[PDB]
Amino acid sequence: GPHSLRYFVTAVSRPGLGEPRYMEVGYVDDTEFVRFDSDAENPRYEPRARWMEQEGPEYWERETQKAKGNEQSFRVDLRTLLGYYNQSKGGSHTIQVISGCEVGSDGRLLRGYQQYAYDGCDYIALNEDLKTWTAADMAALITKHKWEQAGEAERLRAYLEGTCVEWLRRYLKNGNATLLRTDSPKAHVTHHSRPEDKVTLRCWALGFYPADITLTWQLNGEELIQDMELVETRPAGDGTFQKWASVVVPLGKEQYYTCHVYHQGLPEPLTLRWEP
Amino acid sequence: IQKTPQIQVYSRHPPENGKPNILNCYVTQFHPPHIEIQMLKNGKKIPKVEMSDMSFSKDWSFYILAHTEFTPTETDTYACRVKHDSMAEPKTVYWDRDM
Amino acid sequence: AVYNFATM
Repeated sequence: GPHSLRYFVTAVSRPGLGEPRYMEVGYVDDTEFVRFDSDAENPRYEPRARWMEQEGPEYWERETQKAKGNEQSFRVDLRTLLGYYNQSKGGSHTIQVISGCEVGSDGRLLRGYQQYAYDGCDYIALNEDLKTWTAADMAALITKHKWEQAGEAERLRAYLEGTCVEWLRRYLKNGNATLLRTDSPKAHVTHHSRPEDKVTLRCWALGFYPADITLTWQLNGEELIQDMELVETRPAGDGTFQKWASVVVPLGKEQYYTCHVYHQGLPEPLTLRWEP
Repeated sequence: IQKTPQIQVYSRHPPENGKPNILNCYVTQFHPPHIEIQMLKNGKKIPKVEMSDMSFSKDWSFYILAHTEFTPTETDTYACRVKHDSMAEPKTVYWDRDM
Repeated sequence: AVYNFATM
């Protein structure tokens, strides 16, 4: 299947408390693999996945220098945007960027992206053509115009089509035992009493990779998507994921409800019920 | 804009007393990004806590995982306490082994 | 792997 390289970047000002906090967190698919954090004791890019041990010192030096340069750019940006929006120096503000690319199973580019937010709202984004920008407001229109005059989209496109895909391919090769693995969900159902002669049934799916999964509850062959509570699929601390989904049903009738689990590591989807 | 964190506490494996496991506190859907997240064992801060899996959703809200190796015992209670500007007081979510 | 970002 397809694969992605994504960097989540955050710059947050702290007026009165020194320089902004600056972080870059890199993912291949759903797995964290590198990080830079300006608040660390000795700020440098660090491996976050075991297979990144395969890069030499020159990798960590270059990425570190690039991160430190980016940190300085974002510091400047925070001050620039205060001017664009006519805001005071006393308040904290946040810039966010998601930057990366996706390739097909053949390693060829499917999609590139670069999206910016300010204080949690859309600011500017590269369009899917990899040639033009969309600006969400008049401040971002200033940025768009600078980037047009500097040829920024062409520089960015060269990264997305070149560097980004080439490094993604390399990370997938080096990390193949981790990244191309499948860990099958293990499921179970729990049962909780309620007032009013009703009962919560909760279907759990544990230990799975990759993160994409579907959990449904059925009564008499029909999915109950409207009545279900669930959590977003969530990391479990060791590179796997988990999820649950619950439904509220009449006491005495729990035998008629079935949880269904669909995942890459389940040749046939799991069907299960509460086990008294 | 301001979004209140959702706080979820859970173990990697179904808990068995005496068996090593991982405890997680996933703090999600929040803005602004400044936040304090502490994991607690019997009301005391757990020292070795790893922060990981920082990301944002499509609406730019922040997500982050705190986690720690642990070996549950039947008497031990675990919790996650979070301070954020969206909340007047710190919010604590307790690990519910039977969830 | 990471891009060198432009100022805004």
